[PDB]
Amino acid sequence: CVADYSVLY
Amino acid sequence: IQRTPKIQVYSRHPAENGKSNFLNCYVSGFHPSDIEVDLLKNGERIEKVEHSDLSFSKDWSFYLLYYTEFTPTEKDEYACRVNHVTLSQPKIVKWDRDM
Amino acid sequence: GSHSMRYFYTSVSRPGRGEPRFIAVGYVDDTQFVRFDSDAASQRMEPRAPWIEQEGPEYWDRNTRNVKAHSQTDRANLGTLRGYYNQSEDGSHTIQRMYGCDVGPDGRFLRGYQQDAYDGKDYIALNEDLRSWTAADMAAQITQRKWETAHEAEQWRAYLEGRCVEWLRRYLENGKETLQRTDAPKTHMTHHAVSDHEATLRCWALSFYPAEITLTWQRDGEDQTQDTELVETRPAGDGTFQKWASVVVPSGQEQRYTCHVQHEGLPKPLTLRW
Repeated sequence: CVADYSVLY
Repeated sequence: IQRTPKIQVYSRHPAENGKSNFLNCYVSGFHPSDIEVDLLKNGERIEKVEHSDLSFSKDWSFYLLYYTEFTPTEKDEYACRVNHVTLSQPKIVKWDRDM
Repeated sequence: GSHSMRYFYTSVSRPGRGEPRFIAVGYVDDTQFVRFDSDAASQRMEPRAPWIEQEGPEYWDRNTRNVKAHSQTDRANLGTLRGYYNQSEDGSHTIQRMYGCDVGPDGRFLRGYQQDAYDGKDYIALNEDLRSWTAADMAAQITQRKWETAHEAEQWRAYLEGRCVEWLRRYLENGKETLQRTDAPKTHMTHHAVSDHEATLRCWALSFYPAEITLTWQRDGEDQTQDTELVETRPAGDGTFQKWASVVVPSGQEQRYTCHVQHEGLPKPLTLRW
């Protein structure tokens, strides 16, 4: 199951 | 920096003449991910070739499996042809039955 | 043994042609089970292993929705990074990401991780405590300060110590028969003449799983590492792997050389002699 959180630089 | 692809051509099962098999071209250790790979039957590009989903190793370098089904014989020779930004001319590696 | 779940993301900009291309794949151990390709017609997370098709449409709706968000965020991320580095717009650039979790052989949490790379070199990584980061250069420390001002880690930590382990344990049960197996190597030797004074001895391991394996030559007992070739372990295309190791030997000495093979599926290690 992929994560729900997004990773923005 | 960019990294040049390592190439291996081999069959899925040990080669028995007249028995249906799969021909494989595995390219790995390359960067960046743009790469063009062709399988060749007597210098002419095999048309139905499939490839796996792009992924990468712990050192961030990419790998890919290209493969078509085939039935080997005594006369038919095969090869994998690979071009990459890091290659001056396309490299060709021939399917040797014993590597 | 231990098990792992891992997702791999690659976004690659293509200036002058379209929007950037995004490719995600997911692994349990050495077995792929899902994929997504932003260039494909389907626009869905698609299955790639037998034992995942048994998940209902809610599964594929959430995963698709989430993977698409991640691709958009990475098309943004590509643009931000080419500012921090003052790079031109004509150039193609890459963002890669790996995240997931490990469980030990009793099923318990062992490690979570998330690492990001730009143009093939480390950019920023989550520390093993899951509450801080390590950055590789100046540009990445801007990101490290951003993520410290908000409280990103706690979110990362929730997934890695929570849903990640939980779904890894579920996958390990559903595909028990694929994922908890070990296929021992099928082994043999071949012989080829280089000329009259030397010849090649080649030791094969075929159709094994998982991919970890050790082929070593010993002439008379010393770990022979001269004149030995050792090819990168490669996939067969059916879920198993292959490997060989050769050694050039002088005509008449073949009986000195043994090949030694270790693998998780072997009751003992194997020895082969010509």
